[PDB]
Amino acid sequence: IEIVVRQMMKYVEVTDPGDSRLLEGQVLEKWDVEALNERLIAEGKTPVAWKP
Amino acid sequence: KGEDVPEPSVPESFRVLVKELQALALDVQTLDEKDNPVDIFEGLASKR
Amino acid sequence: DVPSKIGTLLDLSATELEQVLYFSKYIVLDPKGAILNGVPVEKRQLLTDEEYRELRYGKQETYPLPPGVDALVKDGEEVVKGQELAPGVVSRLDGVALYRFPRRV
Amino acid sequence: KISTSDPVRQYLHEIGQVPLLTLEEEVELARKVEEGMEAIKKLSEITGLDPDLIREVVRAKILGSARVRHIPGLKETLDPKTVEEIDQKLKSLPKEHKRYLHIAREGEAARQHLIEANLRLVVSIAKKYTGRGLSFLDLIQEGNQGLIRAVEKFEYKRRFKFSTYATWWIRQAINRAIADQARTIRIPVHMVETINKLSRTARQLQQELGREPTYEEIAEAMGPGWDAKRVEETLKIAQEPVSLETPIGDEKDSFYGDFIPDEHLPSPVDAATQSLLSEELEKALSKLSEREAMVLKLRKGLIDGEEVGAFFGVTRERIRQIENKALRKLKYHESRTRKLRDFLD
Amino acid sequence: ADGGKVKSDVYGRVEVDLVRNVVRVVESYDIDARMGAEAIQQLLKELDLEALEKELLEEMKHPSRARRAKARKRLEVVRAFLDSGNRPEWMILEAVPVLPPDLRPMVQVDGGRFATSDLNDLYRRLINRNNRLKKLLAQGAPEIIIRNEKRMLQEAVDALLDNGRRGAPVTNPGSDRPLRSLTDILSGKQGRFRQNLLGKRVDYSGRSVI
Repeated sequence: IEIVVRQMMKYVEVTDPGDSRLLEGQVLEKWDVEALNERLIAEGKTPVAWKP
Repeated sequence: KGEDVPEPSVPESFRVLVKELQALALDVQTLDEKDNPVDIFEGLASKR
Repeated sequence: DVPSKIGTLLDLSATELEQVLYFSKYIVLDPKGAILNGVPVEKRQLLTDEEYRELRYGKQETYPLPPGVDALVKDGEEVVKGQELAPGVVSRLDGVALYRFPRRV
Repeated sequence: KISTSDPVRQYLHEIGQVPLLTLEEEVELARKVEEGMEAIKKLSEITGLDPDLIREVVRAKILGSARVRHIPGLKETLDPKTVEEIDQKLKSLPKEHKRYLHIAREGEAARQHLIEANLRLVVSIAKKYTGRGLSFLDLIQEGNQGLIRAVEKFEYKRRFKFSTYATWWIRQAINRAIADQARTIRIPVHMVETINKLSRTARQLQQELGREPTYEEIAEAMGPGWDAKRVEETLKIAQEPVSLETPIGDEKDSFYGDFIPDEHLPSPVDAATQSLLSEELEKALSKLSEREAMVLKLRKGLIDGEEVGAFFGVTRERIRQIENKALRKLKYHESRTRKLRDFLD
Repeated sequence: ADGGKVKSDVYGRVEVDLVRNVVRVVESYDIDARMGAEAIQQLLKELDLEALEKELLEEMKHPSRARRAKARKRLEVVRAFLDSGNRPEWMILEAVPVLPPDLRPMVQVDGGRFATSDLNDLYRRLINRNNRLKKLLAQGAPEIIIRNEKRMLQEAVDALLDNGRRGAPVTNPGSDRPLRSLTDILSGKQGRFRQNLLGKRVDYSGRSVI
């Protein structure tokens, strides 16, 4: 019941954009991806502020 | 003849789907590594 | 489809403009249209069958043809060929024909 | 919103706006429709441009621009240069000649209204050939296909009114439209009729006996060349095709289709046969003297299975000669090593 | 130009009367008025997403929540298009593909009885129409008939892609059953999909009491 559960949460809303406009609702980690390549590699951080 | 079984060809349900889908404006292509075609209906869809 | 993708991309009545222009002739003024319906050309706004007709063939096209024989027939010929009949002309015989529309006869 | 109420409303309005006078205006537009052809046939007698051209460039000048000649039909005619240059030749025509064009135009114009008017007449008839297999709007549609067809044929000089002349044509249209588009499978008009009588007699047959007639009774009643063989043959074609998809047995998820097997395909125990046949036949096909074997391998085998036109240039005698001896010599070495005995096929 | 389509100065309709030199001049102009998929197809062709995208970028972030809210659901789609996708002029139809033959059979049933899928008729439907459209456009036709047929042409085009969306057509009486449309065959709308995951049949399987 912990597996299936996280699959109910694997979704995060958007508010502070960069690539594509706000309220988008996207996979939690896919955002751990863009955020990670924007402040780590391709500088000029665009801290995507998401909501659980 | 006694040899392993040939790996699966494409599923008629699939194919029947792809064509049953193109039946509508839409277009369902299948891609490889690089976003470039792969021919599921082998040969047949080539014209004439 | 609920999200009208041709109604979204095209800021046309999401589901009512198309719905009224697709399956019939409730015409949308595509390119120009110089002339006015009191107002200039509605670049991307539609008009009625009746109003489109008022454009093409100009404002009026009425065919009030007379009754009896020697009646209105004399008020016509005498006041029809060339006479710039103003709006609301008063033909004088059976009842009162009403030439309520402009310039020529 | 729900069709037809509009398509009927669409002309009830226009018609309702211009119901052309029973005689006068029908005559008006009538006259102004013949002098059209007259004109055009004469223009052609001067322009050299085929009647089609003169007739096609006068329509595109009145009803629709380049747009009309581009989409409905591809670009054989240049939107600009072609049409414009054709009309350019009509203005160059002297007073006497430019005279007809001015007519040709107003005429086609006349053909417009006249047709638009009688669009109420269409639906009237159409209101009866309803149940057959043609949509109501469809019915109307092929119905107009006879009305505008009238416009070419009418002869205002012959005093008979128009409305009634269109009647025939119109009804003719709907009828062909019924014999053509009403079914999935096409049958000739000849058989079409041959089907009504064959169904019309069954009627008087249901009338008495009580026994839904044997193909003997119905055959008698009909007439001359009608044999019991025919009726059983003529009715199978009558019945309308059945849906490949239909609730089968205990109507549930089970779709009628899975019930029909396949054939073109070699069900495994057939492909498995080719691989043995083909590999074995070809094998024995290698222990033979090239010639006859090949010409008969390629004759029955290759193109299409005439001992004469058989071998290249040698006569029939050496054909049969090595034939029956080789073939048979073939049969008795195979019978030995029993490869082909067990009739694979 | 003679009696008819004759665009003059600001007024563009000329009727002739060779009686007395009366070059009639009714007053309408080049008011491009179109209806049907045409105007749509046109309106889409003349689009340049890059412009409308940036326009909404402004339209979005600044105006009040009101007209900026829609502006976003509007930019979302535009972007998808503008992305690595396929430029959005193709949402319209001017050429309908055609499902294969053996995938919509014309079978032998019980002697005279033939077997044919529910889509071959949703096609003949079209075909006939589309043609009919063409003949009448040649035949030379009054207006109220072109549209009316054009209309009917629309119907059928949906009716084949996907039925009941606007209305439910039916093989001539006997079966008030809808004709199996395309996506229908896709979604298994008539208890087909379910069955598809309700199973398929193994080649070397068996059963029996335990």
